[PDB]
Amino acid sequence: MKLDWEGRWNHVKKFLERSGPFTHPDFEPSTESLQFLLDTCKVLVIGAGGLGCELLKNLALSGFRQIHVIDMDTIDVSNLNRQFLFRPKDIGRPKAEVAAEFLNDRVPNCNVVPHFNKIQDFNDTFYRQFHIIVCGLDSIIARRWINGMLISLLNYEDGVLDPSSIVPLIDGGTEGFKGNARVILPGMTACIECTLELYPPQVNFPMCTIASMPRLPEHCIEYVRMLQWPKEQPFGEGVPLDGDDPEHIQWIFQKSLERASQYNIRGVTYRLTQGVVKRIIPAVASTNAVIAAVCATEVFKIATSAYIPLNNYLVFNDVDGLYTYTFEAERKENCPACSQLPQNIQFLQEVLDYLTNSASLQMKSPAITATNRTLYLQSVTSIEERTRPLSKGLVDGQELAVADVTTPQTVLFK
Amino acid sequence: MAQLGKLLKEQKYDRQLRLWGDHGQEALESAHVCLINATATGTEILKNLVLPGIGSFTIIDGNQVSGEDAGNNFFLQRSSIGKNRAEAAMEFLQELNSDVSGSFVEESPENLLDNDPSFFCRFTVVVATQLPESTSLRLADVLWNSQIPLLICRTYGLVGYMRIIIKEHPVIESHPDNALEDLRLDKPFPELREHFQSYDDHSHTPWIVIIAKYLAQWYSETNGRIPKTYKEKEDFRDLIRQGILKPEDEENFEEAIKNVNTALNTTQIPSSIEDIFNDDRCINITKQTPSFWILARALKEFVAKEGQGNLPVRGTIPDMIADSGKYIKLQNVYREKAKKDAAAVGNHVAKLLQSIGQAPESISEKELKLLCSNSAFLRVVRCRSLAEEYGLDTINKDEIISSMDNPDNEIVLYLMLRAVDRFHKQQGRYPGVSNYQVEEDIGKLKSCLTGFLQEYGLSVMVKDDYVHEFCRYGAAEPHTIAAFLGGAAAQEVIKIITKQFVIFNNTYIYSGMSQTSATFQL
Amino acid sequence: MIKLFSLKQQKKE
Ligand SMILES: [Zn+2]
Repeated sequence: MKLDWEGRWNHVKKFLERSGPFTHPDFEPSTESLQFLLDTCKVLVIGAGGLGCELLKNLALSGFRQIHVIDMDTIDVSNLNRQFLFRPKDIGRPKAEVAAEFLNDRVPNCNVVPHFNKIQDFNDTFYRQFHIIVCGLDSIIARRWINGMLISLLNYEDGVLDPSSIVPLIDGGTEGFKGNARVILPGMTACIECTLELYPPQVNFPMCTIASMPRLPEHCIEYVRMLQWPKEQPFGEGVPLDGDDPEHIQWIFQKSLERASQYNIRGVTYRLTQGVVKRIIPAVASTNAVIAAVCATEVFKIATSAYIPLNNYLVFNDVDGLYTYTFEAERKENCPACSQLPQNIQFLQEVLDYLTNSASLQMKSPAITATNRTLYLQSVTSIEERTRPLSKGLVDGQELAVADVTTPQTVLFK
Repeated sequence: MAQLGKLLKEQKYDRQLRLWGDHGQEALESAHVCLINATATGTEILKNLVLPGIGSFTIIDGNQVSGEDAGNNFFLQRSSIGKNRAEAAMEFLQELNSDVSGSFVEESPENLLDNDPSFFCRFTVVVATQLPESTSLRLADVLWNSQIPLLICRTYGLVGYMRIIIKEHPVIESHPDNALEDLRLDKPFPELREHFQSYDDHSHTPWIVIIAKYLAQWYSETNGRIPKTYKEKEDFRDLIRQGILKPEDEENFEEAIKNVNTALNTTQIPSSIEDIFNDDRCINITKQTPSFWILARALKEFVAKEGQGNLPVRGTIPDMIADSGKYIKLQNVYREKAKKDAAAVGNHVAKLLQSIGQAPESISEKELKLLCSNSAFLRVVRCRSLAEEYGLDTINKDEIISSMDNPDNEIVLYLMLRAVDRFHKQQGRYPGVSNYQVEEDIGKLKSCLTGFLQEYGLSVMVKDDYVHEFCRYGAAEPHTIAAFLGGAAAQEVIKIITKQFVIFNNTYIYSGMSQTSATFQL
Repeated sequence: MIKLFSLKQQKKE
């Protein structure tokens, strides 16, 4: 037997071997594009959770074979209602590893290579190896980080972008019966940093409310988790709250009801306690399937130039009937991440606050360094202290350099 | 393992239990879904139903697994080639969840229609995929006459087609996204005026109270109740901002300023609710009147009597920075009122059960609580029959014609499907399946198109590019397009089973080409 | 999009 049985790729070939009226301008039919897909196109899937499993199936059945997966998580029982590449026996094993295992077994000659890592563990060298990158993660930080990484791979010769250095980034997200998908062509279209409004950071209750004006069950649970557990140390000095530890949640649940009684707040339940502690986002298989399908279809289009790619940002909502909405996000010219020209601040804790509390730069814990000397940092307890003196050594044109956990890049601002 | 399975499920389905609850999970686990033709579209849809724990399923497929079958299906394999597709698919789908019971029948739907038509009576819902026109219409009739919910799904090239058929689907828990709060600032209830009057700390008062404060003031001068957003609503915003003085109060008053655009909001019966009230099934009761309409009616009665024109107070209110004691007392005023109106609604439900002798409490107290909470969100969907869509005089040609105003509306895709099916009738095969038959099939396809259109007196202009593109598809069932349709279709089935959320009414057409879609009432 | 993009169907450097 040969690798590919009769008619195996019949459902894919038709879009590569036939000319068409809606084809991509640079598209030419060929009985050799499928080969590039099977033999050389390298695709990296960021995330083995939710979209990840769906994404590996999609690419595999679309003719991709050189696929890599990155994930730092272990299989959890709650993954099982939608992460179909894992079974109860797999609970505890690395998702990345199990995803490749299952995929390689189900799709005959696929070659999914796993990586029990977080995306921050790798550098340029690792990512340049890929033609396309599909991210199906859930944290905004990761999305921004990988967004910065690909931007960094860009090579401009005299202000003339080198197309070969562009690594398309397909990004997808889900939330219950809502989801989003988007195509980012680093240096050509809107990047993640260009549309921060589209990525509203998760809820983070205000201190005053949590510590002195609780009104909702969630505030109580939050208080116990964020203040009482650190103060008291229920399970021993240094013992960190383990959101998955049954005993820890029962503890949090009891102290929560305690605070709720004192303020006559109803609703503290074990389920709600788990929700808050783990900052759980409801999820189902169907919504992940829909969004991963849009994303994979776009990865396919970008690889074979079969059709022009999603302009750039699609939204899906399944609540009242269903619909998809697509629009073109605009590349912001004043972009901190993808613009080519350094930022222009016009003014120490004046910039650290500006770089944090702003909306254009929602940096989380920026480390500011003057031309050639660390001014402030935060990554070192002495740095955050010794250097802390925030307390009002620069001039006019000086080129400052910020650094956050949000990007692999050093945003140059003047 | 009885209880170690009870909690085993609780942890397994946690992410979804947070969407449709324990009741939704229950409805789901009691259902039996039927799937006709386990190709990519069907196993994709099925997997999305099996992962969340659908009670059971039965695949109906009389075909053998082809090479391209195993090439585009995650639930088939090389070794499956030559064997029965229904059987081969179940084995793999079954592996996804052991709390689900799989099953199949190595027959064709046509066959089961001739011998055992009642066979489909055993399912909660029937999902048919990749079915020819004749089998569909024939399948629709039986199921339509059997009151059995039907969802027809088809993947053709880069096109996803979905058609739902339910005579009537009444929903209480529609889960409205961003609904207006039922704050009653315009039509306060005694207890609410009382609570407000109790005022005259200041930096930590619920914005709702800061608004009512100025609402009583404003309403005492011009006596206008303020619909002019920017106009009576912007001056109102300014008026409120004035009362701060030296207050590092903004945060409090400012939040009052923000909601002024969403809270002066009137109180008022939603249009959708009027129609439910003024509907033949709400007005004319009988012993057969389903629980839903009895509850609908009781609600109508309430609006006449105790409601004084409006629906029962919801009971909930958004969070509002404010001292715990103030926030809670305010919330309780609404909860009390909500409980109060609910009881009233209960009293009406009783008086409707008696004048029908239907039963003493054929409606749990929990259902009543649900109905009142969602009184403003009730929805009702009635789907036409496939016959109505196909009939020469019943077909909604206006919808088609009007949509075709735009030559790229996704309704062209539906017209091409119809032409492809007619081509399959006339030629006994799909167009362009062979790289060799493409050029020649374009014309025969354009021919069947013209015929289909003239047969319905559809004076629309279908661009040649679409006939060419549909031939180019070669009847492919690309996995990623089947996956899209599969997620969409799957959730619509869950909506059917659970009666939660709102099902799309009639046809949904998805274009993988432009990543656009649309819904139509055909 | 001002300029159209096309992926080279060759291996990277
Ligand atoms: Zn940018």
